[PDB]
Amino acid sequence: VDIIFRSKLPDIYIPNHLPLHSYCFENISEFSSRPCLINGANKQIYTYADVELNSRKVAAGLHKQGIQPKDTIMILLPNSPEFVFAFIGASYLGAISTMANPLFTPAEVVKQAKASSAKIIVTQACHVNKVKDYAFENDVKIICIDSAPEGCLHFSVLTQANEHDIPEVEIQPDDVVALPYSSGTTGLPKGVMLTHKGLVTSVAQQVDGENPNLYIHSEDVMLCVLPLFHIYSLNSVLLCGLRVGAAILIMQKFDIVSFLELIQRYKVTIGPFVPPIVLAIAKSPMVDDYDLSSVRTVMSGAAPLGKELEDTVRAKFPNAKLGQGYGMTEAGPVLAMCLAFAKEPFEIKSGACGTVVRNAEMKIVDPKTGNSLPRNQSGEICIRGDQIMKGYLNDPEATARTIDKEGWLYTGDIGYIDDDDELFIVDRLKELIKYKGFQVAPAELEALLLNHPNISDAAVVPMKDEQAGEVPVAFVVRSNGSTITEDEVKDFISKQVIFYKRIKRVFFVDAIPKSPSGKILRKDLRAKL
Ligand SMILES: COC1=CC(/C=C/C(=O)OP(=O)(O)OC[C@H]2O[C@@H](n3cnc4c(N)ncnc43)[C@H](O)[C@@H]2O)=CCC1=O
Repeated sequence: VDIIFRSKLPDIYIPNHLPLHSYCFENISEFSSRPCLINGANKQIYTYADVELNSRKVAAGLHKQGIQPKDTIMILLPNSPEFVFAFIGASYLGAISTMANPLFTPAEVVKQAKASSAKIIVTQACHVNKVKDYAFENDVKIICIDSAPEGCLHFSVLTQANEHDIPEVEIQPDDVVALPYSSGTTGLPKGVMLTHKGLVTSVAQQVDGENPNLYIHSEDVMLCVLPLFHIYSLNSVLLCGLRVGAAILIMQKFDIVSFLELIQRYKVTIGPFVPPIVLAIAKSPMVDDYDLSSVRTVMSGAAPLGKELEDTVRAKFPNAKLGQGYGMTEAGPVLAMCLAFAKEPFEIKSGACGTVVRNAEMKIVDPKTGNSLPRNQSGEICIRGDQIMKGYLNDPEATARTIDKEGWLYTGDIGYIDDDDELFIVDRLKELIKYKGFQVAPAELEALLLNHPNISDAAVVPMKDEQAGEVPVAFVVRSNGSTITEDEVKDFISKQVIFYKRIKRVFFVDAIPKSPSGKILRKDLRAKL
């Protein structure tokens, strides 16, 4: 029998039959006039009423541009009001948003645009060159938020539209609404189909209930420095923030001065961070010149924090509950959330990544045997519930390998649950690398390396790094007669990928350590490092 773990919080009613917009704005009449988005770039503020209305106008605009239910748009933007209006606008149409880093190479963007079948790309003028040729050849519309080059439209063509021109649509709970890309537990980035039902469930698991797991309310100011094109910010900052009527303070990029100035000046109360931000707070000499006493909740996720740094950063935020959460794109994303964040808080231990969310089930499985494990025994973390993905777009094989027929998602993370129902992550079984919380899929990098005519074999694995948590390093087997150097390998990769995917070290070997069956012994390579 599977040994099943659940939250210390009771299950709640979740209205996951509601479309995401209908759910997120369900209580909007209670905070219509309250600030919703604050753009750190220009200090422009949109109220809840403004955001709902602009989203509805954009929906009508998108429909006029040809977006039908189940069509997809690509958002290729930094954190911005336009990101939000495009995402929620598509939701109103029963359509799908795929989201991508605007700093991706042209090849990276176009690959995602093709895989997702994006009909419209929403971007900035400076990035039009990345997609222009592709878009022209395939009649994909380009909409720019600042200025529109030839063959492009301005975003105002969407906001000029009449909100009463949203077509009648029957959106189903299992309809897809968000399509972030993720490599999962092996291989290349794949399209994660997140549904109305799934996202409503995940948001509710965090912020709903008499005692919510993550207590946020309409007088909070939540910093949105994490990128909305990644699932952490999209779900736990934007969608959760909207649900409870909180103000969301948008930053386009991390800048330590801007970060501190904004926290102090806007009296930020919720700080959704990642470990490298926590590291910057612990290291920077200017932090002591700032008043950060407004912050009541500091969250870290996406990568391990580690007891030491966690304990330390409580000093810089004297009034804050500090804790970790644990997410994975395929999981909706939140698997576990710190119960110190609850309206009626629980005791926690440093180094834990939370307690499994309510209205969900977790098990811990020995990778060697397939047997479920009891408390205080490490194995592969698995979760099930209505919050998880529908599956991978056009990839039933990858879906079948990732979620079993009993509904269990296998995370590829190794951890244990203690006597207090706190989850601790101790290792990663899957090949995924995390650079500052960003996904780096070794399979992508290995594919590039293998296609170099002077490389015979390659393996990319994480190396521990203070600043980034992990950096990608490559083990390379040179082809016969090859003289390719570490720098030449690095440059070859550097010219083809976004900065965070860059190989930081190259180690040249006679053979890649492989199992008898020829699978890369990634754990062995990690051990060598
Ligand atoms: C504050 O808590 C929250 C966290 C997240 C994390 C999302 C994420 O990272 O997804 P993805 O890019 O697919 O990568 C998923 C993989 O990242 C690792 N990871 C994640 N959180 C941790 C952690 N606290 N400790 C150690 N490792 C971790 C782990 O390997 C996981 O499978 C979302 C929302 C949220 O509220």
